[PDB]
Amino acid sequence: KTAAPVQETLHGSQPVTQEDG
Amino acid sequence: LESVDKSAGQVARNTGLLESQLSRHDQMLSVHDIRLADMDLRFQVLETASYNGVLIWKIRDYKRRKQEAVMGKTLSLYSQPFYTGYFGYKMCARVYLNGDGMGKGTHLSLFFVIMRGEYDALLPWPFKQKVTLMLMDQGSSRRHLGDAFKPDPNSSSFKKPTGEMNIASGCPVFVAQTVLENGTYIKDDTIFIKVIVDTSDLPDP
Repeated sequence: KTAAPVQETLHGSQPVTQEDG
Repeated sequence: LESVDKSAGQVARNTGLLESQLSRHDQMLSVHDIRLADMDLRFQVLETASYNGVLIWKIRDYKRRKQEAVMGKTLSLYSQPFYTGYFGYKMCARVYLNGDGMGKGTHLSLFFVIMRGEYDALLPWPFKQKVTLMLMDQGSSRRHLGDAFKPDPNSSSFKKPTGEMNIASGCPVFVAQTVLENGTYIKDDTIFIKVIVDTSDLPDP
């Protein structure tokens, strides 16, 4: 009975932007 | 003279001796310097680590650190780790003033981290503590923008750390950059963020 927030994705190695959808 | 001229030249086969030694020092002085310089950060860090379930990270050189997320090069910044005490959760804090993802360049994102710090082991897992994320203004009372949120233990950012740091878990949406800079939140060109880990009702000795 807490709260449902956001987590994240997980880094890689190549070029790209900090995303998690 | 050219056979024993090298005898006098043997004294020249000495240059390389002084030389080769000196090398051993520029090495050290460097290694030391990188270390001295290193001891600085750690000493500038040990001085600023909260020990009572709360954080106040002071950010300056602002118009310098915005043009890093805006012109992509130094996106996120972090605070200092702040523990519940001396031997516990190493909760760090990272700032995406310009933003990351669903609040990138249209908002200022700020999240709450949790780190792996020795005493993770003995301390209750997974993280299950309230975490109020607010923005401190230099001016008068100025409303403290920000909120908390209860940890959903199933969140992959509240596990018992296994690697240097965790999965961020804050709000990509915080204060519309058009409000942050539409105030005094950046006095003397500096901002402040207050973190609050609602330890309140927790088992005590």
